[PDB]
Amino acid sequence: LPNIYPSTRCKLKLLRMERIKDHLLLEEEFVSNSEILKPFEKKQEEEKKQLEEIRGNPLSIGTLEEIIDDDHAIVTSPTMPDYYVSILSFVDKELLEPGCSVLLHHKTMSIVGVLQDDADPMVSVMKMDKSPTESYSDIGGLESQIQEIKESVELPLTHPELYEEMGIKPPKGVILYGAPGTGKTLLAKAVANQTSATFLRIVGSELIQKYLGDGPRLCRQIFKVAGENAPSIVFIDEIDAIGTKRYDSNSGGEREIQRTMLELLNQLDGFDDRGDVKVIMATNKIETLDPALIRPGRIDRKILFENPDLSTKKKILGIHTSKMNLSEDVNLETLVTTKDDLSGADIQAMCTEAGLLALRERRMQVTAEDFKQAKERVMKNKVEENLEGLYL
Amino acid sequence: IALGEDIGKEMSLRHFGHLMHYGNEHIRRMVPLAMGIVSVSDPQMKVFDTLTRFSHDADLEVSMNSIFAMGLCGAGTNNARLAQLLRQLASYYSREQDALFITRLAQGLLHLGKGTMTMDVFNDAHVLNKVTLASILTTAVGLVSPSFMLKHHQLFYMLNAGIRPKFILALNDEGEPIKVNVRVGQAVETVGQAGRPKKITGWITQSTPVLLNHGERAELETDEYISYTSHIEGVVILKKNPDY
Amino acid sequence: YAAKLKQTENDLKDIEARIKEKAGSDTGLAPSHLWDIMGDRQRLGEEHPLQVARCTKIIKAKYVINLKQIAKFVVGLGERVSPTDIEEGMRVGVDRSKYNIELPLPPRIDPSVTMMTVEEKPDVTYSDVGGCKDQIEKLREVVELPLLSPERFATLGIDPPKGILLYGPPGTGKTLCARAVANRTDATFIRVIGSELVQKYVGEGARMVRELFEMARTKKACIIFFDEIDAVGGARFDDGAGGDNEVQRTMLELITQLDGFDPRGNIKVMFATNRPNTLDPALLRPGRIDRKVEFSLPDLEGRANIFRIHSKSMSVERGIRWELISRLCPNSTGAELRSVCTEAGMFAIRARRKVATEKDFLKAVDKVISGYKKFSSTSRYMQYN
Amino acid sequence: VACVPLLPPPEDVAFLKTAYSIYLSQNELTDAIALAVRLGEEDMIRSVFDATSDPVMHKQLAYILAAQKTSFEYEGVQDIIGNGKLSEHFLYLAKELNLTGPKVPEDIYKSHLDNSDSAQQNLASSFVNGFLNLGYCNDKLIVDNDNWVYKTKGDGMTSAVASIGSIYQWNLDGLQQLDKYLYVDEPEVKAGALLGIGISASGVHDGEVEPALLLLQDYVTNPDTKISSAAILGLGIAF
Amino acid sequence: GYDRALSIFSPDGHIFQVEYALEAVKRGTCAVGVKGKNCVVLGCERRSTLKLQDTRITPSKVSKIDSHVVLSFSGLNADSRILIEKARVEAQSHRLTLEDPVTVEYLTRYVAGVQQRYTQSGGVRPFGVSTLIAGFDPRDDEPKLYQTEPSGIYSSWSAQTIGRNSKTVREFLEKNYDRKEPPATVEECVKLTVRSLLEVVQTGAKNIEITVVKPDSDIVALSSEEINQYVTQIEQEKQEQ
Ligand SMILES: Nc1ncnc2c1ncn2[C@@H]1O[C@H](COP(=O)(O)OP(=O)(O)OP(=O)(O)O)[C@@H](O)[C@H]1O
Ligand SMILES: Nc1ncnc2c1ncn2[C@@H]1O[C@H](COP(=O)(O)OP(=O)(O)OP(=O)(O)O)[C@@H](O)[C@H]1O
Ligand SMILES: [Mg+2]
Ligand SMILES: [Mg+2]
Repeated sequence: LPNIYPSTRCKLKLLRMERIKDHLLLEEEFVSNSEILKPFEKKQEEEKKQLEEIRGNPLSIGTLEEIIDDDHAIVTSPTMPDYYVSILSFVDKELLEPGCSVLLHHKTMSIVGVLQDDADPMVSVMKMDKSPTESYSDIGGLESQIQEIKESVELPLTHPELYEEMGIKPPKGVILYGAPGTGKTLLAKAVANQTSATFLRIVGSELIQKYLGDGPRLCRQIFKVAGENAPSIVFIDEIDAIGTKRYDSNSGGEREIQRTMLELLNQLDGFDDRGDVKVIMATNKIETLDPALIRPGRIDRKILFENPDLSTKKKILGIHTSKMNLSEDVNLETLVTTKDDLSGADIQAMCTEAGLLALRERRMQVTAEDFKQAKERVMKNKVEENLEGLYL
Repeated sequence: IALGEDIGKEMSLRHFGHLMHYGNEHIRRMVPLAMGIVSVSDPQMKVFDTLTRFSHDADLEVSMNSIFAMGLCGAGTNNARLAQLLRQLASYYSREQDALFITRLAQGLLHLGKGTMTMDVFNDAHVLNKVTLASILTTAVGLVSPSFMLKHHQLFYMLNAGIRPKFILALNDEGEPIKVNVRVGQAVETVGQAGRPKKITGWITQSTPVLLNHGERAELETDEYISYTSHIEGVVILKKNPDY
Repeated sequence: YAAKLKQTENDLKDIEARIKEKAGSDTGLAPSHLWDIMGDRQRLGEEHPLQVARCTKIIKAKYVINLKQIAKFVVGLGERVSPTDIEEGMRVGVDRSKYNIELPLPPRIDPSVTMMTVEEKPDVTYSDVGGCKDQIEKLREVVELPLLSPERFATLGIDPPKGILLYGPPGTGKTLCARAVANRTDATFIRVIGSELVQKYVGEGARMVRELFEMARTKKACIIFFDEIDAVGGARFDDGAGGDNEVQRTMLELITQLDGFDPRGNIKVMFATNRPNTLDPALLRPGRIDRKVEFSLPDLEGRANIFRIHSKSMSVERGIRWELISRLCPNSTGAELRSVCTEAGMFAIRARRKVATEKDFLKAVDKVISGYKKFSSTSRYMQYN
Repeated sequence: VACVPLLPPPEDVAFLKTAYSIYLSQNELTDAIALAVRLGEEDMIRSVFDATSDPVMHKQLAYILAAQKTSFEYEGVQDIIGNGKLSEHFLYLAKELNLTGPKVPEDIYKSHLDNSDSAQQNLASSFVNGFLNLGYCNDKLIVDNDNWVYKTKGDGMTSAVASIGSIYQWNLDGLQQLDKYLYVDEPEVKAGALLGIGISASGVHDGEVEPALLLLQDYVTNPDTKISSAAILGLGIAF
Repeated sequence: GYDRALSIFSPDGHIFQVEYALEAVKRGTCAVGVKGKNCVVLGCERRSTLKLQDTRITPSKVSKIDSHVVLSFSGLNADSRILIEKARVEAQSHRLTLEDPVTVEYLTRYVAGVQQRYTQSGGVRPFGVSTLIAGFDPRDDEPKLYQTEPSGIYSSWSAQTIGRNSKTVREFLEKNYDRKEPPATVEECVKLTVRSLLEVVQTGAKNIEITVVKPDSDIVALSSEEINQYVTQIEQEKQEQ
């Protein structure tokens, strides 16, 4: 069924669903007449009866292993001795991918259907199923970075006309390197908000597995799942985790991490020539990354993130305190807009702390004293810096 | 008849599907053409997949009709996806030279005029280009027996009668093109909305002449350069409004 | 008028449900038909269930069959197979009841070794690769020429080299020059990523390589593209703790398969790596690797050819100075030139211009080569080479 | 205006006329010309024209109805309604979009990337080339290769020359190039050139004397079935 | 003792230590200098991260090498004053050896030479500083402004800026300064230098320090009460136009 315009009541709207019913009844009449003309003894719904009786019951479940001499196959059920099952006509010979789940017949054990996986026991967590929240309005400033990320990841998907006319393949990947707590994750949430593509997030820690084998296995599975659900906006985050840390649970140690990184650097570029799989990584330490990953042709536009300036600080204060039960005594102009160094995370942290403190007193309105107390609270809970002493 | 309101278009898609389900072999080799004429110059996603399904089917004439329906469906849009499908079919239907010839004709029609011209039957404001529909019907009437036009291929130039450019051109008052920002996005109807809602969704701030595909309108981003014609398609003339 | 709207909306669902019910996840296609009810004819023949089992010692005739885990029967033939068609190691379609050798089957191959066989020939050609004329010539003379025209090698009575390295800095064209070979060849092009040969359980990489080489030998002419062999390429070394000895085991199994107590059998193999330094000298030894290509950073003429190849498309303004652009980009791998072309195309889009000019290309090349210089790969990996 | 397609007739004409009356009283002729074209009443289009005193609106309505390919006769405007400025507009488009560089039919095929009767393949290539460089007035496959026509055999020679007229569509310049192939004694070549003559001026109508009609009318009465067929086909295409 | 080479030619041709010192300079405070007909002005900013830094004993960002030539730096402050000490002792030695007050060109050549030697000698990392040298030669009224890079390359600039966000100040000077028509007054030079600074400093009138160099052994340091005086009319003329 199609969509319906307009939203409100209108005679033309009634005409539209009148056309809908007219065409629907006309399809129904055509199908009825066609069926009645057909020889029911081999037509109508007797095909369902024949399919059910030939299929037999119950249909067992096994695993396909080969398609040699089509109309023949070697299934391998977990308990059966790997029969030489023949392939029937009802099954579609295009979904019989070696390694699928076929439906053997109970007694004669002839394939009478392919059971699609449709499980996604782990991907369901990965697959973005509900847009997080924040749109691009919630990001204060950062206009250049937003423009770059848009023209790299959004425009190729929503508006390919500019790129195909211009004759350039879109920039493959983007890495968001910058100082910690500066919106590198927020911008990913924003691009996930407005999207017509699947958004499979992954964090670099999860690629540091425990067993030797399941280091490249996970990456291969992730990129295969991204490929089949094209297009994909895979968001490998904390990509520096593979380099540092050196987890004890990792059995291989450094070597297994190296193999996993090699598999990643292949799957990003590949001999396989994957389709529309955009890659967006973000990290705090761009330094400790093997330059194979960040090489052009794998991730082209390396967007730099920088701590906000005074105007950006005041814009962040305005956007974050927009949903405030603020008393007039609070002055946003001198609130945190002090030029004594802040970050994109501090401005929200002090707001959260002040809101919690106001909740503690059960004051539904926010006082300037509470905002100042949360300001100093955030200031003390801050590892200041180290390299400034060189230039101090 | 269904080639009017797009709701009739979408219903006719299912109509042709059902008829293809229960149809005799003479009517089998037109359901592709039925999709093509109905969905010309707008390569919608749900149109060409069933056409691809029927392209690998038997009744070689059905396959020829399916690929020609692709060609009509992708008329001038330069759709790389449908171009890849057509190239794949060229690889497959290479033994039968007639299929190869009609495949190459569909390839040529796919990228007609390098993408600056289309077979669109009905333009903005739903005017009817009777010449374009006449040409399409002329090329589709007798191709239930495609061997006829394989013999007499001179009628394949009939598309040149209903062919037209598809572009914007901000002509100055004197009669010369002038650069101006043109807002291009997906068309939306103004029926139930109140006030002054926008007629464009997903705007692109594009400059002077662009190529708006089937399903997009145009509107002047700049406050100045007042267009005498409200419907910004085809040739457009502008005047300098003194404001700003 | 909503009194009309109510049943107007109701009819939609009612009629669609009626149509779905009247017309009637796991099947083929009823509209395609092809699911004829003649399957009873191919169904009454209860010979379709055939136990699979690997044959064994051929008792001079009686056959010993080793049904996976049901039994270890000793069985005769089934009159449908010639007595000389069964040999030890073959898989037999043993009959279910009153077991018999009915149908020999192809040797068991691991599924995970099956999808590593490209049937989707990639979209590149030898025209794409530029600035590597001599290297592409050597790659041709090793891989393509022996299969295309083997008569000359018979006239000279020589064996063309079987095995070729593709060392070089990253993003130089190695994978590109293998994809071009895959497109322009007529033989099977089994691809192997280095990390795929690292399984979990001990000794599984050796089985991986053995089954892969058996599959390759099954075909008349095959090309193997062992890639990122840096993964399974560790030089033999001892540290007391037996570090990553499984990868070493897989590597020695590969080395034995390439040249052991049995000839290879027309299995021309292409390797590719970005750090050839860490390869065991046994692999570098000729016999398993004959020619060692040197994909390196292109020169000025190479840069001009790269720009021409990657700018065959694009609405470039006529009169652009490609020589000047190539000169103002020293020691940059071809991937960086491709990125320069992409960014030059992009900068025109942001300014809404439909044609990118020289002033745009200069800005793009400055931004890419100079701005993105700290994140460059061609300066560390050059030392490894 | 959206009521017309769905609303049951004959009230559709009443809706069109009422909307036309609304638009005329408000001097918004931009939509009014479109509703007039929907109705098809020529006197109604004339009344739209008499409601305008500014020449620029006359030119713009002329452009709209020329895009609609409707032959409404008006003095001082006949060039625009005759689609005579379409060729210059299209060559300006080609210059601005940098699409002047012609594309080979092989470039469309890309058979070089996908690879390990000659007459029919030449016919297909000619059709592809004619569709590609339509209106750009420049090509390298056929314009510079006269022996190219001879590769096609039988009816293929006709479409070969017709591709030149297709490339020179909307341009009266192409008549010179098509003229030379008219002198070839082969009836198929004459028919192909004569058919391409109409396409070279298809949808183009000067106010006084169409050259395509003058050159075309002589060959209609030719006893050859092929030549007369091409003549009538070109007459239908041009007008 | 330490003989190991620290500056090694990279496979792409650059020296990694020198090009790292370029970035080390890129993180320093912005310092800008312009010259008029007979006046050269060295403008500089200060760090605003920490407060409660007095003015009297705080080391001046612009250090006096001699009575006629002054130096300003950017980048690592630790290493720069070593170059200052070496330049001062070399200037005194030049006075002893040639009986002539030092010239801007010779001092800049010496500074470039010592930075080059440290890029050459083994066991020593290159300086992480970039210096600006301004002053007047003896018996000459022409202001000379010189920039010295850690790589050892020195050049004359009619107006140059170094440090963080130096690109913005460079492009600003590229359009609000004319090389062929320099400002004719000390006030105009100071106004241009100040207006250049607010493009980056974005408040911080307290920690904006400006040194004005004049011929005939005249070097002055404008105090805050004059810098804010200039800032007053500069911000007055900014928003209203
Ligand atoms: N410009 C901004 N506008 C709005 N919110 C911002 C901005 N910059 C930072 N924030 C806020 O900072 C919070 C914490 O920062 P965020 O998680 O985005 O940083 P990150 O650097 O990506 O993270 P991490 O360093 O932990 O990987 C976010 O929840 C976001 O709301
Ligand atoms: N000579 C060349 N001709 C054409 N394109 C080239 C050339 N050299 C490099 N390129 C471009 O750069 C890339 C070639 O490198 P590719 O992506 O195949 O990776 P690689 O060199 O195998 O990488 P790694 O060594 O990290 O595995 C392609 O995207 C290609 O377009
Ligand atoms: Mg983060
Ligand atoms: Mg590679």
